[PDB]
Amino acid sequence: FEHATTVPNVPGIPYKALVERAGYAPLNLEITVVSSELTPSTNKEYVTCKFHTVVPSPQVKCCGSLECKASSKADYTCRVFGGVYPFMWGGAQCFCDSENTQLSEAYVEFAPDCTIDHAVALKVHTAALKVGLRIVYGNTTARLDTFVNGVTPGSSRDLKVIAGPISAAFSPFDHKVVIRKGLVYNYDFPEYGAMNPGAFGDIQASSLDATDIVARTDIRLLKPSVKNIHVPYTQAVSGYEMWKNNSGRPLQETAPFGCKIEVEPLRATNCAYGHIPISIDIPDAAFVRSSESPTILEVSCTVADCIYSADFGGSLTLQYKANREGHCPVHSHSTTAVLKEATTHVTATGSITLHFSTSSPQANFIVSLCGKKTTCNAECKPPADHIIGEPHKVDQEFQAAVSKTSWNWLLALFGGASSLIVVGLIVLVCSSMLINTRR
Amino acid sequence: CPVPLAHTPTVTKWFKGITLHLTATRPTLLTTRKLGLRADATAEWITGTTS
Repeated sequence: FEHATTVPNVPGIPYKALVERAGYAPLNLEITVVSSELTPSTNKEYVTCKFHTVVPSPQVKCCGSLECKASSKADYTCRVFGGVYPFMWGGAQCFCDSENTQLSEAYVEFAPDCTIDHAVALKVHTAALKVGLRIVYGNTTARLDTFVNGVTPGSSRDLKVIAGPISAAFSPFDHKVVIRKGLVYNYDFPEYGAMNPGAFGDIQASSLDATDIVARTDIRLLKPSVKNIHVPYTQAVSGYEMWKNNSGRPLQETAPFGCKIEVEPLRATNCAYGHIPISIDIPDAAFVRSSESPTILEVSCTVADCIYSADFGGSLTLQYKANREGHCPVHSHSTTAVLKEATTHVTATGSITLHFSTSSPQANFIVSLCGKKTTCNAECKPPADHIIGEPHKVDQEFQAAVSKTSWNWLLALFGGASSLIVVGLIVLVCSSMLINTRR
Repeated sequence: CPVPLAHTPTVTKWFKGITLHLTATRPTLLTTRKLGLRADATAEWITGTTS
């Protein structure tokens, strides 16, 4: 037998439903989302870190000239200066006070500490949401991992299920992402090759060992003024470090919907948002026909004190009369009240106490026992606490969210005006008919 | 590496709201976020005792 439903995607909250197959006895169905994993598809644009500004040992053409070559280092920078006449600890280094050129050379490579200290730039696309479900029907309680897309079926032992598509697609990752040492950030890093000095991603490469590293750090060489040989240079600060300081908080503290971010691969677990349509083919073997199940004769509902809170702050009692000892399923046929227990051992005659939670100020909801329906009427007080360590297990609607006292006052106040305008129209019509008849 | 564990905060509840009394001899990070459409993410380094 195939059943369709729409389960709220809130990990840690059972959802209960009843399947009433006409031939068979009613069966319970409680569904829990044990875990979710929203994982996107990503491609690595580049990696970046602190550049090491390496400066090759300078060469001098002692009484001649030199020309700047065209190398393929990262941010490669070469200049030639005129007569320098350098000196060393050994002493003078050349024999021409003029035309004693020097060639200044500098470029960058990855710092030796970049192996651990580096950042990866990724792009994300549409993310596919995968869910692990624990689903119980009657006694069976198998689990299963499935993809929530509306197409791919999550075949289990025999329980077949299709889920989705998600009611509202959502992705915590913006279009561009950066992942550094576990932490995730949403930074619109500049594209590959578009290095700008002094900002994030000033040096980029396809991989740590890749030799085609490209960078633009605005390095510039100056004329050596002191007569000791040395090459001076000034360069913008490492934009990688600038970003590290101005990073802001990571996404583990900023992703919405209470989502716990994890890496390797990039993913978003336990993310509570939207509704998941689930269609499930429960096998008929677990079904039991009503000729063998106990059909109860008479049940009534008496509700104790109740309170509307996330916790199970409501209690009630069922006085029942049935025809056999068995395992009838109990259920709530309202969206604003959910019971705790599902199956109760039922006798020929007796009573059962149950717990429930509601969101509505009044419990005005139908309880069903093995198909027999009875209306519970109650009046739940406001909760005494202010904060709980549990999530609210049931949504709060509008219709069953105002007490019948308020409802009666509102309906009286509106019905007064409605009846008054109706009576006024009727009076005008009647006056016209009386004038016409006695004219 | 070992890292310290801050003094456990004292939580005072109130209607749609909480109050953390905090004590931290050294700068401790406090990070809060909502579980809805808007993160409303907040970060603050706190020293001393405050609310």
